[PDB]
Amino acid sequence: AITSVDSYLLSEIKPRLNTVLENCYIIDEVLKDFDYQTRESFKEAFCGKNAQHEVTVGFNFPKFKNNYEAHYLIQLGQGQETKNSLGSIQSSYFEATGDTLVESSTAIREDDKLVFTVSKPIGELIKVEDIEFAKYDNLQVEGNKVSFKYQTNEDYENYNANIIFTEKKNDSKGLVKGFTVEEQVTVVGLSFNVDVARCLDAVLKMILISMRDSIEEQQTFQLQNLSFGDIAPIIEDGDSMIFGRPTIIKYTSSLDLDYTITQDINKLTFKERKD
Amino acid sequence: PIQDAKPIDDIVDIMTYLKNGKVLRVKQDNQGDILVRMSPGKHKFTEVSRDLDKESFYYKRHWVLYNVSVNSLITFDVYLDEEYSETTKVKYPKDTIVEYTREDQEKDVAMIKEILTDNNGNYFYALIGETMLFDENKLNKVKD
Amino acid sequence: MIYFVNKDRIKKGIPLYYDVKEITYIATQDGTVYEEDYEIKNNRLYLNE
Amino acid sequence: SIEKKEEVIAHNEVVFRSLTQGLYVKEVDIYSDVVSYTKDVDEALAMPNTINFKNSRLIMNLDLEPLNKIQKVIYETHLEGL
Amino acid sequence: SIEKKEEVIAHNEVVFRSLTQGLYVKEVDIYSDVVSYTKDVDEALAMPNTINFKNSRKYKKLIMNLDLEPLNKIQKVIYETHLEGL
Amino acid sequence: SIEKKEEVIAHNEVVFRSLTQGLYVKEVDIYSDVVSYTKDVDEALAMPNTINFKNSRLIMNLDLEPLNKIQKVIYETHLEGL
Amino acid sequence: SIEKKEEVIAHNEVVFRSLTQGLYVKEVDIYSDVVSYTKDVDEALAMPNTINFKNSRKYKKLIMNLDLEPLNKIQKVIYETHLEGL
Amino acid sequence: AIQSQEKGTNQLDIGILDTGTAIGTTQLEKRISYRDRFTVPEVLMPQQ
Amino acid sequence: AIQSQEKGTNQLDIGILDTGTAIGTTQLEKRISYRDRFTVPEVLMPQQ
Amino acid sequence: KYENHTVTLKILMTLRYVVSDILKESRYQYTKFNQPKSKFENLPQKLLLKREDVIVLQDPYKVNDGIEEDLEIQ
Repeated sequence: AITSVDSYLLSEIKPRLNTVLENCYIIDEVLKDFDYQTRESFKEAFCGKNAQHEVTVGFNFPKFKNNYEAHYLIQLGQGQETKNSLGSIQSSYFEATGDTLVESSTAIREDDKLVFTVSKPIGELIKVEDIEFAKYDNLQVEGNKVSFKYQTNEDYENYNANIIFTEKKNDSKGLVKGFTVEEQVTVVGLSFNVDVARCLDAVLKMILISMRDSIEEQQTFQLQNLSFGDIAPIIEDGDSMIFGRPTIIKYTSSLDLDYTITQDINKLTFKERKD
Repeated sequence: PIQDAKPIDDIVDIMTYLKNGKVLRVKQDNQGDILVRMSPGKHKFTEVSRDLDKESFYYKRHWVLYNVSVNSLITFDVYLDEEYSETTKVKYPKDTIVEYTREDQEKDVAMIKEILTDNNGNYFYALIGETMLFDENKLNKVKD
Repeated sequence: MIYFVNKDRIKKGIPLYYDVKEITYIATQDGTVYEEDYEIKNNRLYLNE
Repeated sequence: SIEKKEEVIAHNEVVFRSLTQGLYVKEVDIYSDVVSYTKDVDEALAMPNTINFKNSRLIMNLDLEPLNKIQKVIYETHLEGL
Repeated sequence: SIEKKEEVIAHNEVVFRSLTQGLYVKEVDIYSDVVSYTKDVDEALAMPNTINFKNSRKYKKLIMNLDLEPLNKIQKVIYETHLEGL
Repeated sequence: SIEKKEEVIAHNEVVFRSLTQGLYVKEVDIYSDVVSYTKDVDEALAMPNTINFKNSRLIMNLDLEPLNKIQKVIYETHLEGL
Repeated sequence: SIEKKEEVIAHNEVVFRSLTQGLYVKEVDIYSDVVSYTKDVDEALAMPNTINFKNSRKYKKLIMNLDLEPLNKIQKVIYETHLEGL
Repeated sequence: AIQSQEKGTNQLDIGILDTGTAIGTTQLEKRISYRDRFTVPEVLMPQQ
Repeated sequence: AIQSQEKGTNQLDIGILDTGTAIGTTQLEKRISYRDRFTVPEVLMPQQ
Repeated sequence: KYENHTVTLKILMTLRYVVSDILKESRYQYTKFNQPKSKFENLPQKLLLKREDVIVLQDPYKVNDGIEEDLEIQ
């Protein structure tokens, strides 16, 4: 599962950034340090659902024009290998497993059990929110649903819960081969007005923090290391310069591959020496 | 007989069909077939599409403007697109030059204009400047 | 120029980079567009659903 | 036709609506009395529709229409013949 | 009482079924002629059919084949909100 | 003429072919019943042609022609006179 | 019953035999005249004769020599598939 | 009208590459756009 | 026709090397290709 | 016959250009002589072109006219 860090940044940034700019209360917390003049002018421009101006994000070397009033620019950056493992082995699995998901569900009333239903086959369960199923509950999984017994849990026919689970594909057990990669990626905000750039960079730092709690970040992209450059004129051949402070993001992740095993031993016969 | 082709003779009819908005199909010589159309809406102008296949859930026709000339319309063959049959499976199409032997066993060149068939697929040809029918074997294609 | 439409830009109206005097050609995946579906006010573009 | 379908209930919750204005509850005070109202049906203040929650505190205010709310999300596939 | 209904399309691709065999294609050769068949919609050969991919070229020799029956496969998610009084 | 030659048998295996379609087996289900068929002779599902394997499971399906398959690879050299 | 037959060429080179001695050349001098002989095809002097190397120059004075008998040596591998019923 | 038709060739690690340059003069009332395209059927160019 | 026949010589670590340059003017209807080759038997060049 | 071989060719191709930059873009004149009134006209632009070698597209599909070339009339 080769990880495209650049795609992950875009997937996380685009929704979360829109949400942050949507409300004003969060922005005030973010821009608490800045002076009144810069803070409100930025808020007057981009903040709120009724903002006429809008921010954009894209990758480098596009053949079209970007909104140079305010824009996030990304470029892939360097990559390095840091740590290996014996035989390049990472893990062994009895089931072909995909991504790890979080889903919300409501308990359903069966005869002997209360069951939750999920959009896909459960495979490996990880956690149901704030439930410590005892052995007498007899927690078990079946297809796309998870079940626990009804008795002495009868108040919970309407229980509303979140579920963390994995996507199951096949029963073909296999090994993992791969290593760890230390990758760096560059991000920069652009504007023809320096004050906007500083506000824009500060907004970015917050959502990077929020990404530390994300499922993908916690499981796949770990050990953030942020580095900020000096504010510089990106462009000078024009009616006015473009100013932007580049930032560098570092990640640790695994470049993994699945190796499938077919040599399943089932029979075992003992024969003594003829002598 | 087979009615795979229904060519339009009068350009006035073509314009009338265009006013009705029905799509046309215009043949070209040693070049791809084309479709023609009149634009909808306030402004009326001719549009063209290089997509021949039928509109479908997996296939959508692409239309663009063009300054089409009447000279192509008046000269080239034109058809209603939906009524057109893709091919007529015969050895020598219409307007194809062949060499044939006349009734007195003297050889002359001719071009073909006929479509007749039995219910088994046996085809016959009548030559320009001729009356009786000629078989697939009797005719011989004239090389360019 | 090229712009991408979303559920929000459709209501607000597209903010154009350049200015405008008149339009020449419009197209999308569905093909061209006609005057009955798009309008421009104060250098921003509105489109139907 | 339908080749495969499944229905799963994401949430079951109780929502509070004012009887006079009809605006739903957005924010509340120290004792869950309303301080802000909103027209949004979904952004409205909501709590799980479970018996234990009721015993754990509808109770607090009079201009109060305690409404139940349920969410259905459906996964389906079709094979549309030609 | 249905309050809000939203419909969303997850995937949209084309699947080909053989009229006689009734199987779905899974693989093709260099000439794009069938190499294999499968009786599973989830494993069948697919041509992407989102808006950007329309009017393809990779499967012309496949589509023209009369024995094959193209099928438009669509996957959807719909959200239905309810209110049930007191 | 031939100056040196040797024949070695790379593989000996049993392959499964459908009696009706004539397509060979490509993939199978949990109990080795067929799910996919392929025209390829060599890509076809195959297993070693050994007695122990037979006792370890031809057994499973009826539209089934269990065929034997053998591969010969030959190394040879020639001195072609003038 | 032979089902599929494929023929592959591993090497193709030229080996020279002396008509009288019957030995194969193994070495030559500055003038390309013979320095040594060997009675082993695997150790004999060789001129590459794959397609790119045809029409060489290195052994003109050798080829013209009447006492020498050029021989075209070719090494092959062939794959033969069989079916033997039930 | 066209002038100074030039076939500049760069020999590189990636291979050989052609970066030609030329100067054109147009008619009246024609507005050209960046990355427009022209093609001259009459003129033929050799390649290997 | 040929003009500005030049014998540019570079003295290097590898040795001495000749990088000459010249400009040619051709006849009508002749299309020349990159890395084509010309040779002038009449003209002789000295070397050591 | 040429299953495993290297084929080499010499070829002729049609000339093609694309616009990289516009030089001396707009030139103007208020033409008034022998006119009902003043008129504005755009004089020729100059274009800086580059050849298409790294990416190549086929020649455009031009709509043909049925008129026969070199036609004699009477």
